[PDB]
Formats: sequence, structure tokens, C-alpha cells
Amino acid sequence: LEAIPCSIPPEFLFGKPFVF
Repeated sequence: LEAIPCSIPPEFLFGKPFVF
């Protein structure tokens, strides 16, 4: 089955720096 995205609002996370 197709993978479902993560449309979660900014409440569980803290906007931490992803890989640049």
C-alpha cells in the first residue's frame, strides 16, 4: 500500500534543524 504523509501541526515537534 502507498505510504501516507505526516501532516502533523507544529505541536509534537519543535522545528529542529533537518539535514541541510
